Amino acid sequence: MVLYFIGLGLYDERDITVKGLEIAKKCDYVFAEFYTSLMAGTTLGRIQKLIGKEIRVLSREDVELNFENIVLPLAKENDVAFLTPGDPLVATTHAELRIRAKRAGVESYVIHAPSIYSAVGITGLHIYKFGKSATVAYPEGNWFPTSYYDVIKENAERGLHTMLFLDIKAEKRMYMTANEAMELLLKVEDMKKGGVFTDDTLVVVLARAGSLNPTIRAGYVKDLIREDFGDPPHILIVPGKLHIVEAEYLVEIAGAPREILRVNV
Amino acid sequence: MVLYFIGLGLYDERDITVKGLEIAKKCDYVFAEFYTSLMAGTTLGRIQKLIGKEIRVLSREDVELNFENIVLPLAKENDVAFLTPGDPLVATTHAELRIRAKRAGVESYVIHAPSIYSAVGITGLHIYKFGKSATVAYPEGNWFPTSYYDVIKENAERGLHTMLFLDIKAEKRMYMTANEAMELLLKVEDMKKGGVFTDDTLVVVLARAGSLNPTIRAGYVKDLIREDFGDPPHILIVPGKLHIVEAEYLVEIAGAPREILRVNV
Ligand SMILES: Nc1ncnc2c1ncn2[C@@H]1O[C@H](CSCC[C@H](N)C(=O)O)[C@@H](O)[C@H]1O
Ligand code: NA
Repeated sequence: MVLYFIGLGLYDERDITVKGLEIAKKCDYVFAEFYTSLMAGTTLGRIQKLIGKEIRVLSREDVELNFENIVLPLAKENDVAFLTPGDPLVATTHAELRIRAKRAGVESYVIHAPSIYSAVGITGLHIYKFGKSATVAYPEGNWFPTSYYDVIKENAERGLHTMLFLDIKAEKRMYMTANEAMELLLKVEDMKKGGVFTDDTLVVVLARAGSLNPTIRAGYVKDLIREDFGDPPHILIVPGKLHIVEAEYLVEIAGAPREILRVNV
Repeated sequence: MVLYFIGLGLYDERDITVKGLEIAKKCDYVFAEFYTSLMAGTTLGRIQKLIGKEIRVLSREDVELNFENIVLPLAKENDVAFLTPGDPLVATTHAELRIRAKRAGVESYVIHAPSIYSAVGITGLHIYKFGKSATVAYPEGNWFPTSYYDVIKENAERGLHTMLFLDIKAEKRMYMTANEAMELLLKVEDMKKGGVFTDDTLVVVLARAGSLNPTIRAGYVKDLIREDFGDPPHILIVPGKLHIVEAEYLVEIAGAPREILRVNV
């Protein structure tokens, strides 16, 4: 009679919370999805060993189209868990799943875990200064989407930071690197010419948040566009004007050039 | 000879991640602060029991003025942990403490935990749609903070949601309720008269996120301003333009007036 939405956290199998783990262990059935994102520092087998439960993986279709036929029926007479990377209900379409549960007469509870939305705080950028967020998608065929560029423009104009999710092909295990994101934005800039993203724009790259050894790099596009930030996934952030304390952190912790202490403050 | 910034999470001692617990258990010294937020479902005793260590609680003054004299010295010959509610770097100035650690020649690591910043996902409002955030601070003497009003205005003009962290006076054991925040906002509206926050404004209240039964309520200020949302902590949210599915969730899960289902595109 109960469905638990449990977050797996940021990077590896130890990023789930104590509460999430213990609840998952008490559930009769455990489902999970890895299409919104993947857990780069672990594997399905490792997650299964930790929880001590067989984990049934669901595709995007399984969830978006058949959540009520796959998961909810079992939640009617059993305790069921639905695992997702990060914090549950962060992914745009997930909240609606709770409405589906309600409609099926199924109780649902949310067990939180770390999300990249809050983990980006490790970049030293103040959380309150983040504006609307967006996702950088690849142009394809006769389609060249550029809304993420406008998001950066509107946030920066108001002195706000912009966190950018990069394209991911979960099934194909293909990720867009920060380097690729930068090249794309420069391309959009050449077309838009709004002076939003150029070789002189200061950016921050965050890779493997959650790991004990994440990669946090800050610098101008001209110098970072060909740098190696390691394995994906990568998060690209275009900061708005910096508070001196944010700049100092980027210099001391993210290897930013001293230059930002005068140029971007 | 290392320092760990470990978040304890949203509500109780089990909101810590497995990673954080296992690391906290093996630290020689454990410090913590409980002035940046409130963990309404646990006690220092329960936290110490879980980690199996005596915890030295520090005041805002101990940290802000003496972190380098109290904590860092021990981090040179021992493994030390600094625990905080929620995520250690979210809506705190703790990130700067990493600079102090570095300058003191002490390596530091950050272990994230669920944060209220991402926990807002449980309100059904798309997290990417949140704009600049703000804090509603208690007026003091002749000083009456009002900047948070302009933040709501700026975001609303852009159709973005506004998350409002609420004030806290740990030493006085005072935690601002959503009701108090609404009263303060109405007073600011009277002064500025920008039509930003009135009795007809739709707001969402999230209380005690992290608990199994948090209070999630949506409605007009006139109807919620005197409603009991249970014990603190609380956060107040002023949504911007709603997507149909956001309104549906607010009605089905947050008990919002069915009339908001009819969005004015
Ligand atoms: N469980 C919870 N439920 C509702 N609001 C919460 C909350 N935890 C924190 N807050 C809100 O955030 C304020 C503290 S700001 C510090 C936030 C913390 N670092 C984190 O990561 O969550 C509180 O005064 C309150 O308004
Ligand atoms: Na945000």
